[PDB]
Amino acid sequence: GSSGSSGDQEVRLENRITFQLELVGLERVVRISAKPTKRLQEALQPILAKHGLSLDQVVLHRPGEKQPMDLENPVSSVASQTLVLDTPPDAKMSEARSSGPSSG
Repeated sequence: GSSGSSGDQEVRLENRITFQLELVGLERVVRISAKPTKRLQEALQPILAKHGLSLDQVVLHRPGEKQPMDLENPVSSVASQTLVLDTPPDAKMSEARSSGPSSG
């Protein structure tokens, strides 16, 4: 047992930033590295094109939000906490394969 946690600080940093992504659909935390200046869409561009995804396919939005975050924003603003990825309800061309059906 025994658990804990630590805090973080926010100071100016002119260098490539990185962040984690929540694979809701999947089950694992991924990391994304890219320049801060760049946007969330331009930084994911080489990620979506490298993941067979798209900017109009995936959806970025922190854990416990109301609306999907704007990629237009610089990753420099998404380099602290872990984000969440809401993949589309359909994917064929992609790495790995682990999904199940559902009903109600």
